[PDB]
Amino acid sequence: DVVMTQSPKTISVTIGQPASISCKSSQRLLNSNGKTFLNWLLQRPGQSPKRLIYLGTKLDSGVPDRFTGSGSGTDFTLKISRVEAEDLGVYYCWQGTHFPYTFGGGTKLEIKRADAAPTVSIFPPSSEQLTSGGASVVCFLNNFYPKDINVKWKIDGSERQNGVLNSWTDQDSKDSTYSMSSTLTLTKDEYERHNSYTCEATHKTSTSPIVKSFNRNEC
Amino acid sequence: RVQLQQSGPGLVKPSQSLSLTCTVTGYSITSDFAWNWIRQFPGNKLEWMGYINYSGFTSHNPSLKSRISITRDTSKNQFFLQLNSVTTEDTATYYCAGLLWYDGGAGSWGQGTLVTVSAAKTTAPSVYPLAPVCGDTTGSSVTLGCLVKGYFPEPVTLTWNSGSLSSGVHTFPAVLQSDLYTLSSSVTVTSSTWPSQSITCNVAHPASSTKVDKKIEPRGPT
Repeated sequence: DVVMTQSPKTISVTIGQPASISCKSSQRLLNSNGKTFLNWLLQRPGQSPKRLIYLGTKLDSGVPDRFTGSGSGTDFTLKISRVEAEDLGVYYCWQGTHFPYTFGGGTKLEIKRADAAPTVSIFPPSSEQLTSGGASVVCFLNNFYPKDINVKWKIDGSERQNGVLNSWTDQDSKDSTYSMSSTLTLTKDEYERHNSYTCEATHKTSTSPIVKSFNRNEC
Repeated sequence: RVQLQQSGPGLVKPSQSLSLTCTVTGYSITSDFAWNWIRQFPGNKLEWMGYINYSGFTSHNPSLKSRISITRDTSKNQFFLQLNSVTTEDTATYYCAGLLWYDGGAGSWGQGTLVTVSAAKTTAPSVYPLAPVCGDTTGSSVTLGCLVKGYFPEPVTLTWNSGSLSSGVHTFPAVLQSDLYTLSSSVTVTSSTWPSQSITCNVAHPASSTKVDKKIEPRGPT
């Protein structure tokens, strides 16, 4: 089968600057009628892939003309003249010349922006959950940049490692930031046994963690 | 313009079959296009499964070795996917996609439907309000949230104030543990607006036909 190799794996670009990404196929994609069935697609976060380029070099229907496809034979390039935040996502190439049809492994475009510290919020378990037997403590670390971040949980001042599940958003095109949620789940009986709960976020924007805490049974 | 939409059961037992429908509107399925099925696995991995074209001719990936059938019903302007002998490796987001036969142009994909291959039982979520602690309400903005816990399979939908609150929202990918998922969402508003303007998280779990509309009440007197 034809192997479609994209490089780079990831690219981080400032709004207004150009971007260029490569797709190389293991076999030539020209056909017997002079057509090259090479498409480029973009997949934005939480969306389906959408058309960009087809026939190797042609703008697909409705696509902004900031996108250009070039190349021939086995080596293809997608260029974005000036990147906008809504261009972030994963770019794929696809070939339709050789059965079975195959896709590149994707190149993820990240928007580079100024560092931002996270906005940290901690939430006690709800009264409803506490009637259940379980207890979840939730901490949101929102709208930060760059994406790498660390969260540490403490119960009465001591660090707690098990029962922690984290989830990260994709980059947001509205402000080019990332967000993260961390949930500490305990039994209700263990939660009701201890007093103070603390979420600590460590990010490159500051040498000192952002700490948010509460006491059980205080508003 | 042409619009595509996948439908079909979101949870399939191992060794049974997935059966999906693609409804095409805005274009006749007997003209011009190849009607494709494509699926997506974790890791940006896309796999072309096959097509049926405008004349009814089909093609499918040898990777699917005899397990796949692609068919159509021209009276309903629909085409279909059946994939048999499924295993957990067939868990994926399934897409239908039309491309023009002549040049591969005009690619139009449905929204995608998740199919989970699992023996685990369908379970409705509990939806818990995340009300801010008192000490974090005295700023100019305030963050509230909702925790959707203990459901199976994916997906759920979550909106705030029936969708009329869409700015300042973060809805996080679900996390799976012991065959149940948990998902959270935060919303941030100008603090002086709350609690005068109420905030409700609306959760739907189609697989269990369950909806919850949870109003966030402040901690403290209500």
